[PDB]
Amino acid sequence: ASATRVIQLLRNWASGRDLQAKLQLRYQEISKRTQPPPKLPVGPSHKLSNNYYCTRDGRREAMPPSIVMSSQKTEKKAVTPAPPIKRWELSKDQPYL
Amino acid sequence: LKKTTGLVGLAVCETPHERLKILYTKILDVLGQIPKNAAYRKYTEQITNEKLGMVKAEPDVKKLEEQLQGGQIEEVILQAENELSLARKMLRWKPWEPLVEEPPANQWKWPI
Amino acid sequence: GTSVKPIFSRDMNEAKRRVRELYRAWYREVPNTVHLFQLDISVKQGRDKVREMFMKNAHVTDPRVVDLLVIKGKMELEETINVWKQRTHIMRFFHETEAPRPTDFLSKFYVGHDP
Amino acid sequence: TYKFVNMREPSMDMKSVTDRAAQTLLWTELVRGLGMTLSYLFREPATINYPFEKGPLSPRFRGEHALRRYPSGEERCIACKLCEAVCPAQAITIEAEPRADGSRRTTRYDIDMTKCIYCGFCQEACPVDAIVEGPNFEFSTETHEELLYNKEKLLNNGDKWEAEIAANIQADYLYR
Amino acid sequence: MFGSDRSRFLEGKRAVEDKNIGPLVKTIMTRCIQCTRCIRFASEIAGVDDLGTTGRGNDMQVGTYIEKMFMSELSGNIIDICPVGALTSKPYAFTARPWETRKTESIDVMDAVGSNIVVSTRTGEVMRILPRMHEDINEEWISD
Amino acid sequence: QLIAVDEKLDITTLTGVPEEHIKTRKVRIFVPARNNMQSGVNNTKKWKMEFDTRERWENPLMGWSSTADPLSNLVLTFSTKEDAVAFAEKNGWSFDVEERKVPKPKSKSYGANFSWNKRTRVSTK
Amino acid sequence: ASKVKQDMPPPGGYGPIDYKRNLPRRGLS
Amino acid sequence: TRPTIRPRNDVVHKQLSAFGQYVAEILPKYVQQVQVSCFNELEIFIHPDGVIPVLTFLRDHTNAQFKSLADLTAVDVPTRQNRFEIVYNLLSLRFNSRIRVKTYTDELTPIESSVTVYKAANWYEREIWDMFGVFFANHPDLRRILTDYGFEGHPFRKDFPLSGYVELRYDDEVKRVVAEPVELAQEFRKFDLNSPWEAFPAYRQPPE
Amino acid sequence: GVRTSPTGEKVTHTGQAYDDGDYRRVRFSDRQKEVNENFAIDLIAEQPVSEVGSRVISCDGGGGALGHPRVYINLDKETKTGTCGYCGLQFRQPHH
Amino acid sequence: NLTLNFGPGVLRLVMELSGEMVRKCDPHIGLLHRGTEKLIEYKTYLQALPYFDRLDYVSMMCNEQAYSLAVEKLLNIQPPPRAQWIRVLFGEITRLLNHIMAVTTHALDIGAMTPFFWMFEEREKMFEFYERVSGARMHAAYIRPGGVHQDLPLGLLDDIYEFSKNFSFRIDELEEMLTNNRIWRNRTVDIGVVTAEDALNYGFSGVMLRGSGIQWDLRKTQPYDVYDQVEFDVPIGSRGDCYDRYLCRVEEMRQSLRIISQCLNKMPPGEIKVDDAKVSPPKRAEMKTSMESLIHHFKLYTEGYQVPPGATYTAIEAPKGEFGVYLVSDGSSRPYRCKIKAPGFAHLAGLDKMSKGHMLADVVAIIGTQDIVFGEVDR
Ligand code: SF4
Ligand code: SF4
Ligand code: SF4
Ligand code: SF4
Ligand SMILES: [Mg+2]
Ligand SMILES: [Zn+2]
Repeated sequence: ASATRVIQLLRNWASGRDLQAKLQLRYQEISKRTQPPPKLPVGPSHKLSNNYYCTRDGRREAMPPSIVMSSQKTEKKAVTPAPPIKRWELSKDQPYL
Repeated sequence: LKKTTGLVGLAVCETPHERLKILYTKILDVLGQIPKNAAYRKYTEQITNEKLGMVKAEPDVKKLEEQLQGGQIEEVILQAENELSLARKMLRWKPWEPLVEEPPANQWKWPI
Repeated sequence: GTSVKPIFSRDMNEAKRRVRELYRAWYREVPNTVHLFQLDISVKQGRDKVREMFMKNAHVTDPRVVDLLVIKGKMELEETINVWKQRTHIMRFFHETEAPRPTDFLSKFYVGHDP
Repeated sequence: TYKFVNMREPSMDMKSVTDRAAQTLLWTELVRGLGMTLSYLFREPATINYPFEKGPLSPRFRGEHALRRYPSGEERCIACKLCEAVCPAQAITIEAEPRADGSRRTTRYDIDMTKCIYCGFCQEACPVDAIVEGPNFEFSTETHEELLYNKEKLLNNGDKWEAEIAANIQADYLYR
Repeated sequence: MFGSDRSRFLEGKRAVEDKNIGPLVKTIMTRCIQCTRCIRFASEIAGVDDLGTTGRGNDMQVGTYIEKMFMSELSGNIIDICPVGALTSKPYAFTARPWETRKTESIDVMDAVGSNIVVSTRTGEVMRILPRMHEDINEEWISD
Repeated sequence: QLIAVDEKLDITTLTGVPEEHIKTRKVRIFVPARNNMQSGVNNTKKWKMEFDTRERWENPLMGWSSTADPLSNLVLTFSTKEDAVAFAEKNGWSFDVEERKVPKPKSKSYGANFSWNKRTRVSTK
Repeated sequence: ASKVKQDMPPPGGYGPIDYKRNLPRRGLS
Repeated sequence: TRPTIRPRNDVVHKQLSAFGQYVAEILPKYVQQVQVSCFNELEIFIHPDGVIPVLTFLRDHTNAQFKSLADLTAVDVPTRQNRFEIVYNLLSLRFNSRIRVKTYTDELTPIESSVTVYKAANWYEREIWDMFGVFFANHPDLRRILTDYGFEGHPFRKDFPLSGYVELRYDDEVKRVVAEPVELAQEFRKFDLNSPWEAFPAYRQPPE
Repeated sequence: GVRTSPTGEKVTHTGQAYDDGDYRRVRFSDRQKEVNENFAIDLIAEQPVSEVGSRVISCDGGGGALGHPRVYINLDKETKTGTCGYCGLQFRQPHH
Repeated sequence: NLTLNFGPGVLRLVMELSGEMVRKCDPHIGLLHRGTEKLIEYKTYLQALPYFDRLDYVSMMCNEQAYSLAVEKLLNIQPPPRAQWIRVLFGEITRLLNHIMAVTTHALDIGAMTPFFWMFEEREKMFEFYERVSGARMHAAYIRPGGVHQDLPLGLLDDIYEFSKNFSFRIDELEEMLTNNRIWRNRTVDIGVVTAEDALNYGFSGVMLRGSGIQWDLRKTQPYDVYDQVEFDVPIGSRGDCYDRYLCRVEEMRQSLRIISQCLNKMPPGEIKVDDAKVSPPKRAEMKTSMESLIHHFKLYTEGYQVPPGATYTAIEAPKGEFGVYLVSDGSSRPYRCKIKAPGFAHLAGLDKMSKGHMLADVVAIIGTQDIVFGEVDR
């Protein structure tokens, strides 16, 4: 920014940080508003052969939900919907604030 | 002894082994009144017997917490209380009986 | 057969009793509402409107429908007690701003294609 | 992994207790906040001088609609009614009939600017780049009626903005 | 529903000149898929042998081979049977889209046959008339 | 525990529909006819219930189409005729029901085109 | 012919981004 | 299965099927059906009288303990004799799982309120009563939550018109906001987007 | 080619103009009627007819991806000139 | 014990006061009920997508992501990896916008009002990123059920990096003005305390859970896009008061910066929408040169894509908590039912419990810490 040295020192002392190191106003370091043309590569199903649609069509692979225990129609260990979650680790980067 | 278990409103339980044993014994006693053929009785008896056998064979707390796969033993006592209350409610309800009635012809038919 | 689960009333007598209690409550509340909302109507007009709205549903012969209507009326009365509505909500019952639609054949023939 | 935000136990020795008492009695943190505000006072404000300075935009900006036309001068719209069918707010009304020379052209093309949500579906469903969402945004109105655009108004908008509309389309059409 | 979603056809397409068969059926033969459905309808249902296939191979065309108007009391039905936009309704051209229109099932009264019809309207205005299936009265066709 | 009452169902007074939109409307229960421009038959499987058409006029400003009745755009889908009829009776709407029309079986033979003596001989193919 | 050109990070990636809380002590007993 | 097709997980499917069988074994009095979707989502269809028991089980059993009630909603299917379908979505944090419980009801049959089981259901239940007209018995306070005061009808039913029956404006003769029969300057254009030539043979229905 | 109504208004390119008896004309008093001066039909009628020496000619409206979908036009009929469906430009084989 | 109606985001609140304490507090909603769930049934899936931006207008791309995930699950398709990374990068950016809004609005309601401007400058910069990619500052409609609508402009990643390397100082200044302030602490500490069991039973989600000591986060337990491929920490409270939730939101802002850095560093090449022209529209050049592409573009933009019949419940970790959609499809191109679960509904339901035995001025603080936006509450 266009600030005098004395004002800069005053701001740095009052805030406690180096303001000019990380300013909040954008300057010439931003990218230009005019850019070269892009190319945008095609996807994976742009082959000229071995690309029949019946082999890569997700919608028709959907099926009606499977039915277990329809009312109209041994140890036997007890089960759970899923294994119990494992305990989280204590973030060995900054465990406490 | 640890302090501030971390969950707000959950107090630290001193001597959790005795509380767990008492709760499991009461759960088994309540389950004893359910008919034998009921699946609830056998499943809950198996679970409670496994938990009691694991809690009686480990004097430590941290190792017991790791073995129980529930963690934070106080909430394990809380779940034991919840299971006891559910067992009493279930003895009241008697859900081992056959189905109340079949649904209408196309009640669960989708689409339309 | 045709067995159904009740709501509040087992037969028509209990539903009639609940209708009577709801009517008592509305009749008692009409003057308080008129004074509090600063309506331009009189207490006689409000009581007549309550009577008309009650008699609008006089052909219902199903206890479940009757006590569901009673539940709705109780909810609306509770809405009126706590001044949750405003003057406009109360006055929407009178249609003072809508033109009076005719009834005879000739007038309906003249105005438009509406049967 | 997880962190604790409020699991710090304050020290109970004499020095820390005295420091906390001094903070309580002399308001050190209040002075620190005052100093932060004062430091923020002495830096350049972020205000721009509207309307002489305008905020930055991009070629993809959606603004007031317009109807373009071919370099020969014929309107691009062919009354395919795709934009009308894709409009989420049903803000587009189209009526068409064969022209004098048999060309497929519209007789009515209305956009209700008070119903439009400026989602850009119309300009991306168009197969001939006829309807575009222009870059103008300063088109406020004193009455409700003038916000109900018809074909003449949209064609006038296209003729008025065609320069920068075509510039933006040229700049952005490789991403579409 | 049954085809693919992309094309590997890297050559140039063909184009055939349009035919003129009267002021009822607008003809754009570049869209023809050569299913020979209109030919069969004209030969059997209408009893008129005006339509036919001239040429061989890829450049085989459907038409009359001469400047002739396909005129019959059942001429318009070839619009409905034609699966593509090769044969379309000339008075209805460029007027509406199928999803816009509302369908009302009604009865035709121009003759004593009483063929069932579907009036296709749009914003309180009749757009077109279509035949409606009834195996005992008009099958699936209506008169011009 | 069970009332076991014997009466027809009627929820007319609970739906909140205005009285002029109950005793004046005339619903239609029908299987929609196949669109003659297409050979697909997937749109003629379920029953449709729809209300009668009412007045539409041109807007004095901008020429749009205006409708004074709320039920004009309403359409309902039912699996069978009985369900739609039951719904119409329960809501207290007078209904007109039309039996579903299915194309009759037709015998088609390739051999007939090249007939020795019958008139089914094709002039060209 | 022309080569693929879209938005990608520069070779070697971007520089470190600071996110930790930085609350210093001015300093006085 | 190329990268354009969503990958399929079989372990979660097996676990959900096993737990569905386990639940249906424990409560044979109420559960009428159990289903597992192709994208690993377990749903349980039960009798209306089993709302309070089954939910309580799923909240309190040591093996289920579905503690959280994520959502509670209703679905209107007018072609059914039992018009409304009530859906409960439960999340179990201990086992990191989700379950769905489905129930049926009609206009006049009440459904026991589950405020005692889950407190979060409270407002949800009101919402249902506001939008569909399903009455919940033993509710702490059941009233409209979303519609205007005095609103007649339940908007989310399939037979309710999209634009409603009345519209609001301001009248200067009475100097207040009044309600009139609805009249639209432009009518909502209805589009027949549905097409013939069915797309999914796997869901084809018998021709009865 | 903007014409003038017998009353005095300008006629739109769609031929719309309120007649003498229409009350809606009052909406234009103390205001103006928005009319586009450039008529598409007149602007396209003055384009020269392109002369190509091929039976089938391709048109995409100019600009490639910025035009209309590419179509093919047959020029066998020597009576008239092939017209593009989208753009409206005309093509013709070199007669004589 | 007098009753008073705080009448007309915008909210109506009927409460009984016994002197200074609050006895009962009943919130009346419906003032922003427009009937989104009914209007959705009359639109195709693409036409119904923009409603979710209006749902929670402080966090828009998150709602777009939730709806897109639900439709993808119903369709049995998956987006390309680059689309998922863009979704994740944008989701993190949106989270920052939501947390800035919530914290600054809470402080302004308390009375600070300076960090509001300080951080709305950064919010304006974020709007630009939203604007550059989709042409809209707020209602973007960028994320589609096939991926994203368009690829990034060639100068977007550099600008995002330049902006995101100076945000830590903004967060530090906010903490300097708020975290250690004795007035702020007295306003927030031990206010609206909720226990873990009550928070679980009352249907709370997000910070309201994490503030009470519950270790739950949908991005960690049930990752959806590329989350299982990014490392970040989950702040956990210890008291359940407003101060703990404020600290959790600040730490979530910092972790969002961390995830943004990771996403910028690990951007893959490729396409941005699924290469299935029966679901995602083809490119304009393909549409204008290929017949199948033109047919598919026509059918997708007129009728839409048919979703196989079925019902799903898809939930994501939106900045306000668990945001879910229950979508029921009958096999057509229009959804049969779209129920929306917003955490604000349950939070405002539990407001009455959380404001027991508190002053009148404490209700404003509790409402602010609930992070309530009535668009999602009323729907
Ligand atoms: S921007 Fe969207 S709402 Fe506006 S006219 Fe275009 S499609 Fe319709
Ligand atoms: S999509 Fe384009 S060409 Fe088609 S009607 Fe709309 S503006 Fe005209
Ligand atoms: S019916 Fe149509 S597509 Fe078939 S041959 Fe005749 S013109 Fe061609
Ligand atoms: S609508 Fe059908 S006939 Fe017409 S151009 Fe498209 S594919 Fe060909
Ligand atoms: Mg045809
Ligand atoms: Zn052209």
